[PDB]
Amino acid sequence: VVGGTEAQRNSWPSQISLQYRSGSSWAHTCGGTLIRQNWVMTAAHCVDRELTFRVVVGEHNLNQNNGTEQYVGVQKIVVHPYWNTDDVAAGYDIALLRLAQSVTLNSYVQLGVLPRAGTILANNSPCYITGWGLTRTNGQLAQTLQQAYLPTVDYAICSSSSYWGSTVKNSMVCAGGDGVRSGCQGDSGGPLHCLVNGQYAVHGVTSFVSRLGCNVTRKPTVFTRVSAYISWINNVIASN
Ligand SMILES: CC(C)c1ccc(NC(=O)[C@@H]2CCCN2C(=O)[C@H](CCCC[NH3+])NC(=O)C(F)(F)F)cc1
Ligand SMILES: [Ca+2]
Repeated sequence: VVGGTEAQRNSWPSQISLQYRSGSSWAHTCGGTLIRQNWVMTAAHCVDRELTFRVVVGEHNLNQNNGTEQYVGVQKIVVHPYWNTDDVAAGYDIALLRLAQSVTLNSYVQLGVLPRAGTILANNSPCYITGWGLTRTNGQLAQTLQQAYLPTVDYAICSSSSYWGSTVKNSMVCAGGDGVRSGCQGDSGGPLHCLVNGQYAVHGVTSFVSRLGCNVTRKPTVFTRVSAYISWINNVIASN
């Protein structure tokens, strides 16, 4: 997250860190959202490489013991049937990970609230992006979970020429674009939390930024619109 601030430990309890095994250690690659005790939602581009993955829930500082972490293996990956690695701009950047065990819920580990199917946010709706990604374009990962206020930019403005044009589809949410705050590499797969009827719900899965940089004026961070995939999510949970 570029232009963020450090989050409190208990503010975003559905946030997970998706890590892969690197030698004898584990490295953070992507965010995700816990949606059932044994299911995580993330971006399909995060699991394109056939690596050994684990999920950490109750995480706050990547590099030091918080006393709240639970570490569980990924047992099954289900990416959307229409995902194409060679075209993230086509959409369908979403995958569901079945965990090897059920995690225990407590004040650090809670399920993410999903929107109702078809829900579209009005322009400039208040949302927060959270993650441990790069704090600058071509920078380094955050040690502690970061958050930034990222108001939505509706489809009509975001698909205009001055912004993303044709690259953004209606199956996506755009948020930010002020040149200061944005998602950045390592935030992918994580939540865009938006306040709807007094409740924060996860309306976006972070998908991409400009190849020119993370915080680029009129290139908002783009998210998979979760409310476009509610039937698919439920059909995968109910059969696996
Ligand atoms: C035009 C469309 C196909 C397109 C639009 C933007 C990009 N973005 C990029 O190439 C930038 C710089 C490196 C990582 N990156 C990205 O945007 C990658 C996901 C893209 C996967 C591409 N196969 N995601 C992120 O960095 C983020 F911010 F979500 F955490 C790539 C392609
Ligand atoms: Ca830790």
